[PDB]
Amino acid sequence: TVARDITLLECVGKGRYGEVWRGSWQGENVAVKIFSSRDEKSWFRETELYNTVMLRHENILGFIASDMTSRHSSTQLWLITHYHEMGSLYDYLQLTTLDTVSCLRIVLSIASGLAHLHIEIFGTQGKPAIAHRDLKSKNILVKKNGQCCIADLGLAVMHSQSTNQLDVGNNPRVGTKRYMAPEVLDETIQVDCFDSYKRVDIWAFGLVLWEVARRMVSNGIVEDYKPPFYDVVPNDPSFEDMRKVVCVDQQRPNIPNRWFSDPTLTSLAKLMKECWYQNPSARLTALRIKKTLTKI
Ligand SMILES: COc1cc(-c2cc(-c3cccc(O)c3)cnc2N)cc(OC)c1OC
Repeated sequence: TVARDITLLECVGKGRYGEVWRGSWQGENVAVKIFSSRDEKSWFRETELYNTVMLRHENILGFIASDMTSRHSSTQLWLITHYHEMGSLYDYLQLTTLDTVSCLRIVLSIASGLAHLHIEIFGTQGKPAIAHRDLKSKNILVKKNGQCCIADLGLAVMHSQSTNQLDVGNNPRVGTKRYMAPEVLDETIQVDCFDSYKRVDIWAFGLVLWEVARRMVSNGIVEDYKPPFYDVVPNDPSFEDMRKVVCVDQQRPNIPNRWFSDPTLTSLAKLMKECWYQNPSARLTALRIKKTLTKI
């Protein structure tokens, strides 16, 4: 199997989930995620999705192999993907500003990726409908051509129309608190309905729009990279922190004055605002966001 053939070179990321490494396979960089024991369900889910569904798409992180292996005399669960050397959107936004073309490229490729996940495709070629549930700038990678791809199907949920069956998996993992929709933070989300999970994705994608737009230059100026809600919650905010700010105080990220004098940024501000209605039913769909971005 593929695990045995990889040389781990350096660690590019670490958290409670485990670790991601640059390794070489067949003379190429690959990304290897090594799961912690506390997160083996996310390995199982990603492996399930990539193996049982046809998931090749320019804007979805490309799967190579999933593997079990031994190291230091214990079992490690590995997920091997294409390696993107520009790193995550999160890192990238910190190291560079964007022009209009670069910004729209980033946001259109996210929306294309997400539309693709959300939409059930029929036949011998296709795929069930899929919601992500942990969309954020750290789970989006930047490719050399300026497009992005969506990463981490660990929390993914599926629906298929023949049977109308919802598969929510079996993962105790929760999404990133910073990016939880209101109906998640207030725990009134209807867990038996596929559409609810789509709407949590849209809420999160709104925030990512906001994060990107800040780094687009207009009138020679930019805002510094910041995470959503930077001004009102601490680092590593609690569930209650976010509940107070999003649900109780009803806060939403501020739109800089200067966006309103640029058309690309004005379109983006309206889009992201309609990802952020408290009432989930009111939010734009991925396909609507994609189509609009294709107009600009
Ligand atoms: C975010 O979730 C993941 C990301 C990557 C990944 C990361 C980098 C990278 C490199 C340098 C800096 C930096 O921030 C990221 C490049 N290519 C990649 N594919 C791989 C993953 O599974 C193997 C993964 O879990 C799904």
